[PDB]
Amino acid sequence: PRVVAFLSDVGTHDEATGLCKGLMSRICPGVTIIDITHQVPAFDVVEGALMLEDVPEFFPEHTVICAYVYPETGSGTPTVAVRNDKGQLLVAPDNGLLTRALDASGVAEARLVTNPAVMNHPPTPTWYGRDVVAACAAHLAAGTPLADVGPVVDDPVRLPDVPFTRLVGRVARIDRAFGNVWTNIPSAALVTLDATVARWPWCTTFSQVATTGRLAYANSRGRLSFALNRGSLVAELGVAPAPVEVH
Amino acid sequence: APRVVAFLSDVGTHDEATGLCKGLMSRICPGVTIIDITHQVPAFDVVEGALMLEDVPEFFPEHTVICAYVYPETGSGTPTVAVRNDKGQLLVAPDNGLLTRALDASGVAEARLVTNPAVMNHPPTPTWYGRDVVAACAAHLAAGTPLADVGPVVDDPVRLPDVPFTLVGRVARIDRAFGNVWTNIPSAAVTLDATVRWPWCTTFSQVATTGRLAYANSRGRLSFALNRGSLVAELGVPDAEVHL
Amino acid sequence: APRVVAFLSDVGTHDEATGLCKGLMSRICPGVTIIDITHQVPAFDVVEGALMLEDVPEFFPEHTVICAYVYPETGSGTPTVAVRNDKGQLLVAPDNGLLTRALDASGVAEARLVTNPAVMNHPPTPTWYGRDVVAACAAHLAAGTPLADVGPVVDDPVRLPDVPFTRHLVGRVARIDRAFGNVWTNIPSAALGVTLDATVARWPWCTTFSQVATTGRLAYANSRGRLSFALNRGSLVAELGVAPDAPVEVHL
Amino acid sequence: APRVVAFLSDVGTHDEATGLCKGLMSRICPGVTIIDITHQVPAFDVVEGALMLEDVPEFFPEHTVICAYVYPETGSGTPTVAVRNDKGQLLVAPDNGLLTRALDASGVAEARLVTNPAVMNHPPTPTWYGRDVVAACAAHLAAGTPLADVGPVVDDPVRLPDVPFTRHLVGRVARIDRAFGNVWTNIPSAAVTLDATVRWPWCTTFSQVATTGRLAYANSRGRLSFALNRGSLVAELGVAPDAVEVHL
Amino acid sequence: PRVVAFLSDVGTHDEATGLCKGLMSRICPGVTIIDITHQVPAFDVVEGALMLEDVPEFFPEHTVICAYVYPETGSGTPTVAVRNDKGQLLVAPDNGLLTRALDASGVAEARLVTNPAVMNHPPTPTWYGRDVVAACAAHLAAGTPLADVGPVVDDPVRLPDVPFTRLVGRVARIDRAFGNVWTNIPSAALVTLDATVARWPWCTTFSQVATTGRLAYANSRGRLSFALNRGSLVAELGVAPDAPVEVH
Amino acid sequence: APRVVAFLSDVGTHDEATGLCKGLMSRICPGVTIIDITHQVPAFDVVEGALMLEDVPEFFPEHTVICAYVYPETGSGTPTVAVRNDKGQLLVAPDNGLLTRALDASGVAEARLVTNPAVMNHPPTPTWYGRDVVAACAAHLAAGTPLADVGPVVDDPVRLPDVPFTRVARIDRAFGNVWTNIPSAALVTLDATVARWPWCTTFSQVATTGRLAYANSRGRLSFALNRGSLVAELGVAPDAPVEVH
Ligand SMILES: Nc1ccnc2c1ncn2[C@@H]1O[C@H](CO)[C@@H](O)[C@H]1O
Ligand SMILES: Nc1ccnc2c1ncn2[C@@H]1O[C@H](CO)[C@@H](O)[C@H]1O
Ligand SMILES: Nc1ccnc2c1ncn2[C@@H]1O[C@H](CO)[C@@H](O)[C@H]1O
Ligand SMILES: Nc1ccnc2c1ncn2[C@@H]1O[C@H](CO)[C@@H](O)[C@H]1O
Ligand SMILES: Nc1ccnc2c1ncn2[C@@H]1O[C@H](CO)[C@@H](O)[C@H]1O
Ligand SMILES: Nc1ccnc2c1ncn2[C@@H]1O[C@H](CO)[C@@H](O)[C@H]1O
Repeated sequence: PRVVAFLSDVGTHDEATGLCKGLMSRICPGVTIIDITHQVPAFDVVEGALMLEDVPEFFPEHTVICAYVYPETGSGTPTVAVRNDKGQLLVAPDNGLLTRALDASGVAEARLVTNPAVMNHPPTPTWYGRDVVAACAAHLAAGTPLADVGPVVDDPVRLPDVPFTRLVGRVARIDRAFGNVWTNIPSAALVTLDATVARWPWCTTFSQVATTGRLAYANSRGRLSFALNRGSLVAELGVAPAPVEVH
Repeated sequence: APRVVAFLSDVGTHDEATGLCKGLMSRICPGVTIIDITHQVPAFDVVEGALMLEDVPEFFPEHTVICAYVYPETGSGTPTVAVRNDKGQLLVAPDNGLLTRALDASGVAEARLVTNPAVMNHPPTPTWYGRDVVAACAAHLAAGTPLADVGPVVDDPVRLPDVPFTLVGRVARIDRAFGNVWTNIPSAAVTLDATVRWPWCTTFSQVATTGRLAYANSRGRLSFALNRGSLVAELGVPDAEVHL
Repeated sequence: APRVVAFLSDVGTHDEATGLCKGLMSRICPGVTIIDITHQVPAFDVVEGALMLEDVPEFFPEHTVICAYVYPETGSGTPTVAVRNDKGQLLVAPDNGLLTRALDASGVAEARLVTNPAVMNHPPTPTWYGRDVVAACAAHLAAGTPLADVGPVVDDPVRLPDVPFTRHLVGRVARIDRAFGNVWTNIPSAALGVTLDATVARWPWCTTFSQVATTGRLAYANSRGRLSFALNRGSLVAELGVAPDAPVEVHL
Repeated sequence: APRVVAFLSDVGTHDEATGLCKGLMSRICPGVTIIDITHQVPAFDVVEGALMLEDVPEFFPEHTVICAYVYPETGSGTPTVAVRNDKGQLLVAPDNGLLTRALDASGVAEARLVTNPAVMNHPPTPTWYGRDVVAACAAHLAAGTPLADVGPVVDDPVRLPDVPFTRHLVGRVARIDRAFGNVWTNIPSAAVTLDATVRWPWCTTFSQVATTGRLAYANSRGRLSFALNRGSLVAELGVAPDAVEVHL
Repeated sequence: PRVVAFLSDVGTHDEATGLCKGLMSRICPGVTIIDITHQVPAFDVVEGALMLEDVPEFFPEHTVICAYVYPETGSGTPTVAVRNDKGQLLVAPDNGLLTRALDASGVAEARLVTNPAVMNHPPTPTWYGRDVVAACAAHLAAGTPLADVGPVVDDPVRLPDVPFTRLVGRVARIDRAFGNVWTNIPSAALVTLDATVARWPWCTTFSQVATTGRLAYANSRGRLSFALNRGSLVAELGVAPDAPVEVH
Repeated sequence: APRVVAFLSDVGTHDEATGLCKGLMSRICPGVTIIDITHQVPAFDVVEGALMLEDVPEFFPEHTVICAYVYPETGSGTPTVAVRNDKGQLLVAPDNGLLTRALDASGVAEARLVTNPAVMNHPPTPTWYGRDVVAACAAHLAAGTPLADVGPVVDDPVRLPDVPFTRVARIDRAFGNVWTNIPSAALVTLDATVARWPWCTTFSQVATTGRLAYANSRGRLSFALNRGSLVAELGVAPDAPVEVH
């Protein structure tokens, strides 16, 4: 069975995610479920799409990426299942949540989830995430052919992007464990930096500047980022996922 | 072959404790699968955990042990109980009623008190029976230890009381991720005149953004919500009538 | 076959990062079991993580890799160390002392520095060695890569210092039970020897919480054997406003 | 000379209690006229009494004391307040907001707390301040005791909150005419047929529609109301107070 | 000032009757208002007419009888004011409510109430009872000449009667405090009675028969009545007003 | 000059009868003030009315006539009695004991039987002596007719019996409060059968819906629920047993 990677905005504070996992193990006995996160802010599709970008790279090809942020649950908004160029399967509401992950790994095939046999038979309109997305992810992980899921659709719904302009960018995400600030400006779109978020030393890593000192760097994904060594730059500057311009 | 262990407690995820319980389980039952239901039950809150455990029997396989401990009585006269339900799933929890709703949903086919040291973690620490009795017994059962080896038959596990609806009810739980409000009134008991006009909806998106709505939640109980908003935040509303 | 990987970090659960580490581990070691110890270690806090890792060797099987990273030194001269203990468990962590208490509890039978690129994630990102060195090495070891292939022998992993308790008994609040508000000290209960006169009042010495009235104060030996103070069904930290490293005196 | 005393409470008419209050008043103020407004306020229901007291200032002379007590706080820290309004009428009630609507209609020219024992019934029984403070003070004021002798100035009497109507028009059934079954809302009529949730013909009076027929109108106070001609709309629709949307 | 005797179907459960009394005291300071009753069943003109029959006899000549049961309020149905042979004044809607009272005391003069000066200047169509009937009763009690009220009308509107026939009649009213049954058959139209409502002992008063025993008598008004001694005959027999009664 | 007439009966307010009595009184005594005590006494219930009349003498002026009639004996050998008490108030009622508690509280200074037709309503209807004897006599006395003109001296008005407490009288029907015949001075918490009852100054010293024990306005031990009906909760009716442990 495929490994199921699991993301949602439902949380860990009660039984709901656990019930989804139990349903998956019911459908696919012996399945491995790795949580990516369930702390996506409520209704926040863009945040989840950002969190899912690298998931295809760092998971095996024998994977189902199960993700649901679904304020459209129980409406005309269907669930989409996708095979990418890596050969991984992806299941999510067709509201664009898979946008960045699909840009990174490609769309080799995409169908709408309409076959009741891959659903949890009484799909509750308020919890399609469990009864359609999770159940379909488990059925696919068990080896159900993607073609059985429903009709081909040309392209999954896609989120829009306001890229950086040559430089002017934006704070895309904040490292909430540490206070580090990430931008959408790729570092290759270039030692010190004059930037508005002041002179920022360009560093390999955090510890090349004194403790509490400011620093600029390329994060794990390759995008320009700002930080304080052993400190929270967000806390100091009060910045929220804002501006950014490299002079 | 080993059962899947479903794991609930009020101990948390902020340090090693739950991880140590899981390591102990894997020591007792190598190759065991442990699915967390949640460990964010508010401290000492048995009723909250019982509410969270109600649907767990339905949505887990029959080859399951439900390991749950909310145990302010740990290291006292209050024993640990192990149960086989009508689905054939095993359940392990302190005999303080925490299994009440789960047992109402799935039945009591057999129940024994956990007294045999061979299913315990030999130096059971009085302050952490949850690990040394409940978790160790759940792992031994998952490994295939017969329930009869666990200790003496007891007629009924201790049960929590309920104040049902009369329509008058209470807010049973709040969806803490979203702010949705759940009641104990079954929907089987269009608009609603209610004290907490609410449009009766299939789902959240049948009303404008920030709009109020009434519906039947996943479990079938009347619930109130704001579309893409927190009704709890708006109304400041658990334990807090539908006019006909 | 594969070892169980026990996983600790200060990176969190609020986004994809820990999940990406787990996916990398499953890529390196298919069919691996990953048990989270915790990922809520306060940022940069090596001492807190070392305290959290002390009992991990005892309560995990011998066929285990303990993968832990709290790494404000990531991408610097500070290497990653891999250790075999007397229980035969493997441990992988930055060589900044994070493994100190775990190693005191289970011993150092062998320790090497992680320098071989074949056990790393080939483009190791300097800001995330925790993923690209620590996690990848933990997965390769769990898959059965010999520890000797990891790099050069080093005599002793870097060790954290300790300020133990003294007899006048004066120690400190080591940790606080953040779920419950219970207060833990570094004073072993066996140093004591029913009620306690202590500065943190008279504290009844109890087997467990429920031997005192609800909201009542109590003293006891916690799961690890160290003197602890609590309120029955209450938060002693909340009542007394105590935070970790605060002084504690046991009057004799 | 003496003021007319208008008398409201939730104590009832089924036994001697209201009569004993009236006797006490006549003891304090011989020759006083006591007109009952009502004593059938539902028990502990301050909001209902405040609604019932709104028009009382308009339809009584200026030489009046409005004596009202709904007092689940009797014998506690909750004092009794005495008020002079812009009409020059006096008002006596527990300072729990019961005078809210009456005061909004007639104004607060002066307000003091009743603390002087000389205007009280000397052994004030904690369970019946309504008699021993409110009624006795109303009688002493009706006899001509200066309001300033009653106790200390207080800036504003305690006031009940209101959830008014909103233009989307959504309001509530404020009161029901319990003699007839007519339904009153908080929507002023100043805010022909009506599309409403509770088609309603808009009428001058009840008899412009067939017997048992539905009708919408502006009641005596000017607020939108619904009724059945020679019938109980409450009985037909099962509507209770605090339950109205007017579609425009 | 005249004594005002006050009857309506509005009730005592809220402020309405009290507001009418306050209006009367505004118009006529120092006026005495005696309630006859305000528990007339809603819209029930016949019941009120029955209740008003003896009112002229048992009140002084210096009286205004103010009565309103007014489902026709705010319509073409005016208010009538009457002087009877006793010299008492009467004010009521011209829908027949004064029928029995007028049969007992006579019509010496009757006018329609049309002069705005005896009305409450903004007469609310839904509450003429207050703004016309009560205000006119108060103005008359203050000494306003009846001729100022409006135009002479020959006869007030009168209710019809289905009298008893030689003997057969009906249950006219039930004593709702006690369960006693009253008929329209005068006792002088007749020791024991064979009657359908059984042999009924003919008694001076209730206590001439055993407790719970049946009895026949002439009530205070002189009409044949049936009762149970210390019991409710209505409760036993389930009889409601208008039900036939036959004396054999 | 005329006395205030305080008026109690079991006849009711649902029709004209009480109003006709008041009109008769105003005919006899012009300018008289009539204060209703109550007319909702349960039918034929003399004991209930006697309980309701106990405090009436205290809280009314001395220049008063207390007119009360609960009269299932109307038009029989049972006469009407008129009384002057030690406060100097006059009282008129059927001589069936209805004045018992009021007289115990205020005393009997003089008592006569009402037999003089000049203080009656000349055609006294046997079924309504309450109007034609009791009310008319109350009005004539209020007008200043000497009590001695009313009829013959009688030594003691008929008196109701009492079963006192030994070492539930009424229920507050507006609120559900329970009153006993045990004086509070025959005594912080109470062990009682009607549970531990907190002894309170007033209702609001206990949580909403909470039980409480106290001394009512008259000084007798009483039980209540704060903002609730204790009668409704416990289904207790008057005369039911109570014991203080
Ligand atoms: N009040 C709400 C409004 C809109 N969506 C909600 C609400 N509550 C829960 N949800 C959504 O329901 C989904 C369940 O499939 C979750 O992904 C969540 O985003
Ligand atoms: N201060 C405390 C008082 C009562 N129970 C506690 C306390 N701290 C931890 N516990 C309980 O100990 C249990 C360990 O088995 C936990 O389930 C938890 O509820
Ligand atoms: N701003 C920062 C300063 C120092 N260390 C950081 C910072 N942000 C993340 N880290 C560290 O990077 C490590 C990644 O291997 C994490 O363990 C974390 O402690
Ligand atoms: N059981 C009760 C609880 C609270 N208030 C009460 C209770 N019984 C009577 N009262 C109040 O006492 C007041 C007497 O001043 C009345 O207005 C009434 O509202
Ligand atoms: N719904 C109604 C229909 C007809 N008459 C009414 C209605 N409500 C009140 N009234 C009448 O209005 C009169 C007010 O003058 C009252 O006498 C009463 O009978
Ligand atoms: N059916 C009845 C039996 C006995 N007494 C009655 C009955 N009906 C009325 N009465 C009494 O007649 C009295 C009139 O004086 C009232 O006080 C009342 O108690």
